[PDB]
Parts: sequence; C-alpha cells; structure tokens
Amino acid sequence: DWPTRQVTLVVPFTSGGTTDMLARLIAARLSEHYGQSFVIDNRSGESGNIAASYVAKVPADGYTFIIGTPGIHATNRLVYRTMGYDPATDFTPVIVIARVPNLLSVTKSLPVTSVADLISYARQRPRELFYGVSALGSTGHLSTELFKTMTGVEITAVPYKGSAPMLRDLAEGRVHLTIDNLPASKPLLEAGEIRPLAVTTAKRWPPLSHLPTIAEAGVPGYETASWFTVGAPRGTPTEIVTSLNTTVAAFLGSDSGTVKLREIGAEPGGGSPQDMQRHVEAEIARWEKVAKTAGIAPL
Ligand SMILES: O=C(O)CCCC(=O)C(=O)O
Repeated sequence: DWPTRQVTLVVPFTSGGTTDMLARLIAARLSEHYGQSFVIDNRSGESGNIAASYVAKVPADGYTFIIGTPGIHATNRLVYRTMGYDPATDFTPVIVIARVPNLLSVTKSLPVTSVADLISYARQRPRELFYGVSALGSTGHLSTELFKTMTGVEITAVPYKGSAPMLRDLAEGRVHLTIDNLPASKPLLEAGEIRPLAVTTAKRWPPLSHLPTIAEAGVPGYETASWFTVGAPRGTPTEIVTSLNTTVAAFLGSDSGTVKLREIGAEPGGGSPQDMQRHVEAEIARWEKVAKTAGIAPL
C-alpha cells in the first residue's frame, strides 16, 4: 500500500544549490507518480552531517529518505573527525540521481580569461587571493586544493554554508574564484555575473562545448566531478527500495527526463542499488588519495 501518507526527502543544503535543484525535480515526479506528496526538508549544517545523522535514526518505514552527496557518502571523513553517523552501515542505497561537472569561474573584476592567465596572475601574487568553498569537504573544495598542488598556486579558502551564499560573495568579489557544481553556477553565467574558465571533467560538457577542460587548458591529467543520490535508512523494506528505484530510473532514462537534467547542467545517473554502492566505494578510495596528495586531513 506504500505510500499511504506524506513522504519527506531530507536535503542537506539550502535552496539555490545543486542538491536542492535536483531534489525539487525528483520530488515533483514522485508526487505525480504515487499520488502522495513528496516534500523537501532543507536541513543544513556541518556539510550535510546534521541531515545524515537525522536520517540514520528515523524509522525505516519508507516515509523518510536522504538526498545524498559526495560529502555524506565519501568525502566528509577527510575533513571531520566525528560525524554523528556511519555512512557505511546506517543507510541502504536506492539510486544515483546524476553525475555533474564542476566549473572553475572567476569574479568579473579579476582580469583573467583562461586557466593559463589565472595561474600566471596567482603565481605573481602568492597568498593574496581568496576562493569560495560551498562546504568543507565538498568536491569543489577538494578540486581547488588539488588544482593548487598540481599548479603551485597559493590561494586561501573561505568556507560557506552552501553554494548559494558562496556564489553571492563570488559575484561581489569578496572571493576571487571558485570550483563548484555547474547547475548552481549556470544562472550566474547566463546573467553575466561571473566568468567561466573551464570544466573539471575528462571531456567537455556538450551543451557548453566551447569551454575547455582544465586538463586541456594547462593541467595534464586533471579530472574531478560531483554526484547525488537517494539513500534510505537501514532496514527499509526491499519492496519499497525496488519500487522507488524503478520509478526514478524510468524518469532518468526517458527522453524528456534526460533533456530536463542536461538543460540544468547535469547528466542522468540511473542503474541499480548495488551500482550506487560500487560508485560510493570507488569514490572513497579515489578522494582519500587526492586529499593526501593535496595536504588535507581532519584537525
Ligand atoms: O559537490 C559536492 O560535494 C556537493 C556540494 C553541494 C552544495 O554545496 C549545495 O547543494 O549547496
């Protein structure tokens, strides 16, 4: 009979970031399919640790899910000593929603138009400039620290509570540049409020096919990306996980769903619950190496 009443999707960041943008798309589609409201609960704090600690404790009845992030599943262990939950044991996978490029951008008043211009400008002014971090341990955060190690540039991190307040400060010039998820940055690109330099992925993003990759623009072998999930509390009934996976997978694999995701700067995910588990395990192992190379660890 599930669902017989309202379902909550817990989202670990405020609105105007990529996590909430994908959650709203999913919530609308699930609501229509099942005839019950799927509502969003924006529960910010500690790079998603407060949200994840909460969902780890709720009843495993199918009326609460987590919209997971690389932090919650893989990277927060690199910057936080204690987290309030154990991502390996406390959840059961549902599906990977999307794989998403990150984007290097600068504030308009910084007089640089390419990755090579940025590296020169910063090498001339070591330890003077500032960059925006959407959250401690985010793929943006670790992407910039890897870029720093691979190019020799010295620039100072300023953490924020999500992409939304960070990007407001980048538009004002209170930070000079960022690497962060494409969907959140794209409306600012299109309003001309920030200047895009390059994508972080191994291949160009086709709908912005004339922005180069960081690797082709001067940093050989550089590759990073972000991603987003639906997770359930340990013990959620198999029938419920399977139904929810099937419904989301149908949306993501549809022509119309693929178009909707790509228009906002995201590639559809899809696959099985165990495919999500494989992606999480690979990412744990790959980011732990990046963190060591870049000199990042928990205080
Ligand atoms: O790439 C990541 O680690 C996810 C960062 C998500 C975010 O900052 C937001 O939704 O506001």
